[PDB]
Amino acid sequence: SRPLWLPGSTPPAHLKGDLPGDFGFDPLGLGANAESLKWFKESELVHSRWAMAAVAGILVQEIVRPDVFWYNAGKEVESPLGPLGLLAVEFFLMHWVEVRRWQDLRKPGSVDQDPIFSQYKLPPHEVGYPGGVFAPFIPGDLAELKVKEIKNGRLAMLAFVGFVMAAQVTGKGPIAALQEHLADPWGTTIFSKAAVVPGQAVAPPCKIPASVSYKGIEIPTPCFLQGLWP
Amino acid sequence: DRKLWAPGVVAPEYLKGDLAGDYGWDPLGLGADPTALKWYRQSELQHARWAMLGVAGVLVQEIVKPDVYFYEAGLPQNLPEPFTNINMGGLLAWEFILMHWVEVRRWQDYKNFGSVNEDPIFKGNKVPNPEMGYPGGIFDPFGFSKGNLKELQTKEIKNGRLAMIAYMAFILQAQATGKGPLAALSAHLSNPFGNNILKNIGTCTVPHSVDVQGLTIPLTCLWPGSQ
Amino acid sequence: VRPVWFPGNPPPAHLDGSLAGDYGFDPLFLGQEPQTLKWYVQAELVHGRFAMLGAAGIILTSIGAKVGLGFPEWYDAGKVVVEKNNIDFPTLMVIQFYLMGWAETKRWYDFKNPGSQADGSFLGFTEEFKGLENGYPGGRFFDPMGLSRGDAAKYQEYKQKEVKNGRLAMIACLGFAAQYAATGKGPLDNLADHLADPNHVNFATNGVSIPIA
Ligand code: CHL
Ligand code: CLA
Ligand code: CLA
Ligand code: CLA
Ligand SMILES: CC(/C=C/C=C(C)/C=C/[C@@]12O[C@]1(C)C[C@@H](O)CC2(C)C)=C\C=C\C=C(C)\C=C\C=C(C)\C=C\[C@@]12O[C@]1(C)C[C@@H](O)CC2(C)C
Ligand SMILES: CC(/C=C/C=C(C)/C=C/[C@@]12O[C@]1(C)C[C@@H](O)CC2(C)C)=C\C=C\C=C(C)\C=C\C=C(C)\C=C\[C@@]12O[C@]1(C)C[C@@H](O)CC2(C)C
Repeated sequence: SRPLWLPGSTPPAHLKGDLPGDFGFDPLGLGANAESLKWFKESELVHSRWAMAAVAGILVQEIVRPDVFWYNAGKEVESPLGPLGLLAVEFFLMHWVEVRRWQDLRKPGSVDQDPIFSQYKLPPHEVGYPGGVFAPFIPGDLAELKVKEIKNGRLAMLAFVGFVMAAQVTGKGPIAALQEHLADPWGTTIFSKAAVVPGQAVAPPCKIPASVSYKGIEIPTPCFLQGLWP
Repeated sequence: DRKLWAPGVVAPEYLKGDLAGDYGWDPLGLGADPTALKWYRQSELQHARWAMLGVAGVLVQEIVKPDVYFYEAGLPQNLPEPFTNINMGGLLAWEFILMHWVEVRRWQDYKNFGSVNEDPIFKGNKVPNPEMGYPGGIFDPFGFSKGNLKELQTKEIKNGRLAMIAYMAFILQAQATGKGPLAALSAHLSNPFGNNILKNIGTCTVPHSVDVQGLTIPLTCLWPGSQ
Repeated sequence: VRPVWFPGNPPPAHLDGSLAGDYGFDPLFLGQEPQTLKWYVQAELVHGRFAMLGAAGIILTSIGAKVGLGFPEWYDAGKVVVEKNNIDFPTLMVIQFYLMGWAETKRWYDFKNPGSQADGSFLGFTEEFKGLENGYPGGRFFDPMGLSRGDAAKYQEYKQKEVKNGRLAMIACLGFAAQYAATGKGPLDNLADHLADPNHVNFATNGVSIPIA
């Protein structure tokens, strides 16, 4: 009745197209339990929204600041607030925001009220889609926009993973890595730099230093699952 | 009433001549399971059709370029001028991506017959797909299928089975003698008695491994021939 | 009707095919008594799940050592960890039996008295320690994704996979010990040596397994 991830297949029973972005993909049956699916549905949106901002953020950083590698931006950035001053502010602000989001998930409607100003409240809403002040402008139908959000979100989640593994394998940002592919497309793919055959395994070298010195301490910087690289 | 593989034998109860090229031959009874027979018929078509391309490729290539040994044509240094010394990793990337798509499309047709007949981008384009393994339509532009299809299927499978045996003859002949199918034929004709299998079967001319742009690929003959 | 370990031989009466991995294999009739069988079913699952962890841990670290990431061999890891990190061996050993003693004893008394650990005595937790079946705890803590709380048919399939992968891991761990004793090398050193020359580097030529050779 609806397009599927694998055309011609039959979606699992627990998937019926109610959710946006429901293309009948759950081969392991992780979402069969209703309670689990509610938590996983919330988690997918959060991962997707974080990934979309991060992928957009990384791309703009490279264009605006091509001289700084996004993978190194943690140590290269110097601000007066210092390391622990920034972390302390981030911890408390994120703890408040995340606990309130969490409470809505457990008990929907219980954190729609503004704690300080008694006249402001979020109108009733679905979990994961807090309207009101968070949605001043809605260009069109929500149902269509929800599909657009999750599809772009699932693409940005894969894009970030592509940035991480490309950075560790090439040591270059997403745009610089792309230009390397375009210069020599036949000699720049992962197949062109790695291969395993019976009796020999060749893997690229991790282009990230094993450790980073930062303000008098050493921060380990290991490549992700390097021993399992092709 | 059809002729069988041997005289006086009885065809299996599940081989009734419905399929093309049915001689009632199944000594191991692998086709007794009806679900397995459908899958094995598809793999027979794939082997038959790929083998026929293989024989035509080896024969045509040997005539056009006699100096190139088909057994070693896969080495990058032996590639034609435009592709000489091409990155074999990049070359494999194209083949993996493109073959994965068409094979999964063909595979989903076996799983759910008639479910992937339509173009996924340009809606409205479809293939008749009268029988599993016989897409038709864009795959039969000249319209030969609009005729005695059963006879053509018999001709396809008969030539396909012959090509399967022919190609493995090329492989074993290459391993034993180190010559292409036409070169091997010429050697036999010149000295029929001094050059035949009775003397060559004991020799395997394939190295133990080859280096392909820094990657060592193990090689093997099909029998423990004397290296 | 179901496949059995020795085709042609009828399965024994006490193996009726309900349990996962039931192939009618009990030639010594060790699980004939139903109460003994329940205890052995859990023993096989505990062994299998520990072997699966051990096989995966040995394999991963062996790969790291093979590709030169600095990992020790599984038969050397114990010495390297305590000496490198300055860890008192007896202190680590005592902590292990405290934590395993607590978890094992609670598991022990759920077998003796099912559901007895769900009364709320442990920090007020009730449902997470009720248990589902003999050897299959379930619940939010042991099954956070609730893969046992979804499709019943899917759950039974996972049980078949778990025990079969568990039995294979138990055999693999036995192989690691036997291969280290025979060759003195790591599991992937053995695999690499076999692949280089399969016909001439195997147990029949290691000088130990076949003494008469
Ligand atoms: C989404 C979060 C996030 C991610 C993915 C990264 C990713 C990265 N940082 Mg960055 N950082 C992140 C947040 C932050 N970083 C920094 C400060 C730094 C520094 C100073 C450095 C990096 C570096 C790196 C890189 C390598 C780090 C590594 O391998 O460490 C291995 C892992 C660890 C050392 C610890 C892992 C901790 C654990 C996964 C999470 C712990 C969670 C907390 C307990 C939760 C409570 C705190 C609050 C705020 C949530 C990598 C690109 C390094 C770099 O540039 O290398 C080239 C580097 O030197 N980051 C701050 C402070 C403002 C962050 C705040 O959120
Ligand atoms: C996931 C989010 C994220 C994170 C963690 C970072 C992190 C970083 N960015 Mg990046 N960035 C992001 C998104 C992100 N960015 C996005 C979406 C954009 C596009 C607009 C950019 C554009 C950008 C540029 C152009 C630059 C950075 C730079 C930096 C670095 C220094 C930051 C700084 O000095 O702040 C100082 C902070 C302030 C002065 C105040 C900022 C207040 C903001 C605007 C409030 C935002 C509110 C909003 C609702 C938050 C949503 C969060 C999330 C849910 C998406 C640091 C590594 C700099 C860099 O590379 O330095 C080496 C740099 O030049 N970023
Ligand atoms: C029972 C059959 C049999 C068996 C077990 C062996 C075993 C062996 N042969 Mg011998 N051989 C046989 C029959 C057999 N041979 C026959 C009939 C011939 C004449 C064609 C030869 C010619 C021959 C040569 C020239 C050499 C060996 C060698 C070898 C060794 C294996 C490596 C090799 O190159 O094999 C190659 C041999 C074969 C693949 C023959 C396969 C025979 C099959 C199994 C039996 C059915 C054959 C069938 C009737 C068709 C025959 C040909 C036809 C035109 C009439 C090994 C000791 C080699 C060796 O070590 O020499 C020192 C070697 O150089 N054999
Ligand atoms: C310690 C591990 C262990 C235990 C407790 C069990 C327990 C059980 N198995 Mg399992 N099994 C194991 C390991 C184990 N198995 C392994 C490693 C394999 C793979 C070879 C299998 C394969 C297997 C099959 C195919 C079947 C069972 C079945 C059973 C059940 C009935 C038989 C019985 O009562 O055995 C009680 C067993 C014991 C009390 C253990 C005795 C151990 C002695 C003392 C030492 C034996 C040493 C051994 C011979 C060395 C082998 C070396 C060789 C591999 C080279 C029972 C729940 C049957 C069933 O219905 O399961 C649902 C069944 O069909 N098992
Ligand atoms: C696919 C195939 C060959 C494909 C070849 C290709 C693509 C070759 C390509 C290239 O060469 C070119 C063009 C040019 C070269 O430079 C490069 C390469 C790349 C090398 C052969 C299959 C060959 C397949 C063969 C020979 C299969 C034979 C099977 C038999 C006899 C089975 C018999 C029975 O199963 C029955 C039917 C019933 C049972 O009851 C009893 C038994 C007896 C078990
Ligand atoms: C083989 C085995 C059991 C086999 C049992 C068999 C065949 C029983 C057969 C029968 O009984 C039946 C069924 C029915 C009867 O009628 C007949 C018989 C014939 C009697 C168990 C293995 C059981 C194997 C287990 C539990 C292995 C656990 C391994 C672990 C925890 C390893 C940990 C570490 O390796 C790390 C990860 C990293 C290292 O550095 C450190 C250490 C500590 C070494």
